[PDB]
Amino acid sequence: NGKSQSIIVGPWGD
Amino acid sequence: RNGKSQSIIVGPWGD
Amino acid sequence: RNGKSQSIIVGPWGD
Amino acid sequence: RNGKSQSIIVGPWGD
Amino acid sequence: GVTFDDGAYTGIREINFEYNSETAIGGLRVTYDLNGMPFVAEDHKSFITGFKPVKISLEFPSEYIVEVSGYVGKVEGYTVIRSLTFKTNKQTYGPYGVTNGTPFSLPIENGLIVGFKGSIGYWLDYFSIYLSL
Amino acid sequence: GVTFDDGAYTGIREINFEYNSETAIGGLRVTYDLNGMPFVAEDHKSFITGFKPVKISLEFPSEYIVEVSGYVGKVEGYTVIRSLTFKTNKQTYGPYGVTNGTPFSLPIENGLIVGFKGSIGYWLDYFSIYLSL
Amino acid sequence: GVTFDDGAYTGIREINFEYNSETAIGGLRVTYDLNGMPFVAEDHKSFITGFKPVKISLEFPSEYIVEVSGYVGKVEGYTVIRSLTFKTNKQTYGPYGVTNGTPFSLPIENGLIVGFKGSIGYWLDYFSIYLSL
Amino acid sequence: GVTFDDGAYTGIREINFEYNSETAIGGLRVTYDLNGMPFVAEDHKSFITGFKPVKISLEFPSEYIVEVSGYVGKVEGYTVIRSLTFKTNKQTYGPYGVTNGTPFSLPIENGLIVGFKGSIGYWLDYFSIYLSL
Ligand SMILES: CC(=O)N[C@H]1[C@@H](Oc2ccc([N+](=O)[O-])cc2)O[C@H](CO)[C@H](O)[C@@H]1O
Ligand SMILES: CC(=O)N[C@H]1[C@@H](Oc2ccc([N+](=O)[O-])cc2)O[C@H](CO)[C@H](O)[C@@H]1O
Ligand SMILES: CC(=O)N[C@H]1[C@@H](Oc2ccc([N+](=O)[O-])cc2)O[C@H](CO)[C@H](O)[C@@H]1O
Ligand SMILES: CC(=O)N[C@H]1[C@@H](Oc2ccc([N+](=O)[O-])cc2)O[C@H](CO)[C@H](O)[C@@H]1O
Repeated sequence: NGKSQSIIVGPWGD
Repeated sequence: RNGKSQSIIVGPWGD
Repeated sequence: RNGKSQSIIVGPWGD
Repeated sequence: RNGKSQSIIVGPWGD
Repeated sequence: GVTFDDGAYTGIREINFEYNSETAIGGLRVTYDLNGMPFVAEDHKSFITGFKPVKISLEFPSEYIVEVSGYVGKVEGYTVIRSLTFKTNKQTYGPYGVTNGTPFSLPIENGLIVGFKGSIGYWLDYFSIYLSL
Repeated sequence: GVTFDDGAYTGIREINFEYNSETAIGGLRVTYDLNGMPFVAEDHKSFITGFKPVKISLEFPSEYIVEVSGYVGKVEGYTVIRSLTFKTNKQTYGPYGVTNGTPFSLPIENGLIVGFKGSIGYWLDYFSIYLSL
Repeated sequence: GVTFDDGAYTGIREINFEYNSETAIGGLRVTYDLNGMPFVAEDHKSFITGFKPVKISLEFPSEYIVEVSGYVGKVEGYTVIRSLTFKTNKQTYGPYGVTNGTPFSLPIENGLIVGFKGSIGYWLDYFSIYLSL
Repeated sequence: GVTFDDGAYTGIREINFEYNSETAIGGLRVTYDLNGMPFVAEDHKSFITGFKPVKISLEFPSEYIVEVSGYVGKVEGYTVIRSLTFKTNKQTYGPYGVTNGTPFSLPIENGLIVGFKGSIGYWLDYFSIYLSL
């Protein structure tokens, strides 16, 4: 799809 | 700038 | 997705 | 090495 | 002409530009996607008028540009973009402008156009494309 | 809590957030850089008040975050971020909040933080970081 | 210890490493994917022996790491990685080593580990991770 | 022709290819940089012989391609790449082959070529380029 992807580093605090 | 491709590197763990 | 890293690839020239 | 995110840009056409 | 640089965004929702069947491409205005919400970028106008506006409304996520092509040539002595064709994964927004001169094309096998930059005077002098995954 | 997702931008200019020396991190508001111009993202408010706001104004281009760290622990029966520390290439914006619980750290050897997402109720429940070159 | 840096690849196929239930993590050897075929990286050896090797064979394409975590502590006065846990989208390769000391974790919401670098003497001194889409 | 796809690496060290001053581009073999060391990719051979080889060795590190251009035209009825020119930040590896037909070009404002893919029969039918920071 036309949505630019990003690198995201997992949540901290959950 | 040079011909070496760059990468994201997440800091070291263990110091 | 899958474990394969993706790359930007600019279309072919020369058909 | 600055805080400005970089982008791949493919040269101009018509110049 | 006057230079411009929209910068990079997360996608493209709409492309509005001018063209003249006898000259070349005129002004250009892009509506990008910025993290899910529309972001209308600056309108880069031609120094003159008398153009035929075209509004390419893309069905953002499912639809995206897979190739940009056109013709480069001289008008009044200036080398400018005279024709443009935007091909998406759904359809082709046929040639607009004068399809004469030197052709050019940026087909994209993998990746997305996420920004435009360039220059515009009476006509689109030139442009560059931001690419990203 | 109420989830939020700022999305991605081209850098960070300012980070404002609340903290309480006896509880944990409160609300959060980030000013990103978007192609050279500041972009103030939505303010993510705490359900309550009584916090001590802190405004970290980075000297965008030269200065950027090289590490985010802090502590995770329980407050009123909820697991939340109790402390935060933002280290840039210029200085360290010392610990804010309660430094008790489980430590976490995201040191960045190469790359930039370009966005935040997470959840906030009475306190910062959790958060994630967008990374990019 | 002796520093190492495998650099970046297109993915991870296998991770071989040593650990000792009384001390810490030892040597490391990763088999990456390089454009659809395996690429065995250099073996980064511990200065000593007496370790228990573990071979994590990922079903490449379909399986990939979503979180790396472990413990950091002192052995003979040296700060080293004493434990490691690799969680994939299919399963968890249980704790290996001594789960005592300061915990650390790199959960990955979106993205892939495409390389490792660090230092190893008697034990894994420290390590960094290459991330990419 | 027969397709090929070298995949992506960290840079380009050498480009060797064939050409015929009366027909078009023939076989191609690229040596990439993979994390500081060379990686000689597979030789993609033409179905025939009678070509003139050209070997472009780049001063790694410092030297890199900033633009690839050439000509596309028909030979024996087939549309193939007839000419190639590689311009780096140091110099231009002048036109090789027949410079007749339709010109094409990929100028790179920012980024690096990190791989090639395409198809080769008697001659180079077409090719694509991997781009990365
Ligand atoms: C001063 C100025 O900005 N001139 C621009 C402007 O130049 C013209 C000036 C006069 C005429 N004319 O027909 O009289 C046409 C273009 O547009 C050109 C193509 O878009 C170039 O951008 C050119 O640099
Ligand atoms: C409904 C709701 O969003 N509640 C949130 C909210 O929950 C609380 C409800 C009551 C008290 N209290 O002290 O009475 C505290 C937190 O805040 C928590 C920590 O930030 C969680 O986000 C929790 O999900
Ligand atoms: C000189 C050297 O490389 N020493 C390394 C090496 O240090 C020693 C630890 C134990 C002995 N010993 O004789 O028992 C010697 C060196 O290993 C450490 C943990 O991996 C560190 O890497 C330390 O830097
Ligand atoms: C079957 C096959 O792969 N044929 C290829 C092959 O076709 C030819 C067959 C015969 C001649 N000939 O001169 O007799 C030339 C090309 O090469 C072409 C250009 O490279 C195309 O790749 C064409 O698809």
